[PDB]
Amino acid sequence: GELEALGKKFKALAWKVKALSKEPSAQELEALTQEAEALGKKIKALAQG
Amino acid sequence: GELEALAKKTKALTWKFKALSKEPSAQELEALTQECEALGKKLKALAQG
Repeated sequence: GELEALGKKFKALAWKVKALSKEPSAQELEALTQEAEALGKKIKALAQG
Repeated sequence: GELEALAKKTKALTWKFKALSKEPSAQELEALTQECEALGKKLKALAQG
């Protein structure tokens, strides 16, 4: 379900951070920050209560 | 329980992204990588609960 899918998406994001090398662009850090925040919104909704 | 624990971890993760410097350290990015992977693994485990 959503737990599994959200899990896969965090693993995908882990790879993206893993690939970063010295002085990542601001555009890339912002892109990855926004993906984290989007996943964060999902988790918040799923964990209510 | 596990929901709230994963919601707090997710908030911590999003804020670490948001709090990154313009030129983040290698170590900071390793930490982010690991925290993404951990959360993804924990979500998948709970999915198989």
